[PDB]
Amino acid sequence: LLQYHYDCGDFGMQLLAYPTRGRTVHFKVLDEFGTRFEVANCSICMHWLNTGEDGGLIFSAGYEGCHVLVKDGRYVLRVQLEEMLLSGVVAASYEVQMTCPRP
Amino acid sequence: PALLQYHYDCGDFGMQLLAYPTRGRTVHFKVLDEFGTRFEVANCSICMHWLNTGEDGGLIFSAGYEGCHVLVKDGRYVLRVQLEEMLLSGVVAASYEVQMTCPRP
Ligand SMILES: *[C@@H]1O[C@H](CO)[C@@H](O)[C@H](O)[C@H]1NC(C)=O
Ligand SMILES: *[C@@H]1O[C@H](CO)[C@@H](O)[C@H](O)[C@H]1NC(C)=O
Ligand SMILES: [Zn+2]
Ligand SMILES: [Zn+2]
Ligand SMILES: [Zn+2]
Ligand SMILES: [Zn+2]
Ligand SMILES: [Zn+2]
Ligand SMILES: [Zn+2]
Ligand SMILES: [Zn+2]
Ligand SMILES: [Zn+2]
Ligand SMILES: [Zn+2]
Repeated sequence: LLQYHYDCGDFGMQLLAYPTRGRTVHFKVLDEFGTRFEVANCSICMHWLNTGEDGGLIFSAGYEGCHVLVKDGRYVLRVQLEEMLLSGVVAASYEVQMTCPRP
Repeated sequence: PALLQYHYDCGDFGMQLLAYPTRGRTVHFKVLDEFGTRFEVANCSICMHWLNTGEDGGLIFSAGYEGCHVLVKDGRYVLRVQLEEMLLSGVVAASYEVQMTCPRP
């Protein structure tokens, strides 16, 4: 159902999500112990949430952020997407693993 | 007519971006990341960027060198900023892109 796409850059990674009409998405970052971290506007962790000129939600994460790990020579970040109805119910949950090369 | 006067200064722990809008206009600052995303600037002490209006009409955007949007490129702190010259109604009269590099090349 949910459409999403992520890009690797030089200093960070970007995840674009386009939820169904009249739905919304909740972002949580996952550490290796399953904790879910809410993304906030002003924080030390070098991750952000924004809404584009279209209905899409942009998640930015710097490679040197909090929960970005190095595993087998690649930056890896796990993010959970909560597609949600206007009543507040979770319609679906998606887990995405963002992999990006590194020296 | 896009004649906004602005300049940036490099300091010891951060840099300052000064804009002097004319005719009762104001400026909103947005940081640009490498993916073209725009982050509007609000007071955030943990990200080390602040907004001020001097005793004169100038609008000040301060950014600490170790702030979260700030990158190191060729041994220099680099921040790419969009200036939105705005009327008090909220409309953007003009947009300027400035790349703040410190220390100066
Ligand atoms: C950041 O703040 C803006 C307005 O200041 C708000 O619209 C947005 O939802 C906030 N982002 C969050 C809470 O993740
Ligand atoms: C924002 O931060 C600056 C610098 O610390 C301060 O002068 C100002 O009062 C703060 N609040 C605003 C602009 O609302
Ligand atoms: Zn892409
Ligand atoms: Zn591609
Ligand atoms: Zn939630
Ligand atoms: Zn993070
Ligand atoms: Zn100056
Ligand atoms: Zn000094
Ligand atoms: Zn604005
Ligand atoms: Zn910020
Ligand atoms: Zn704008």
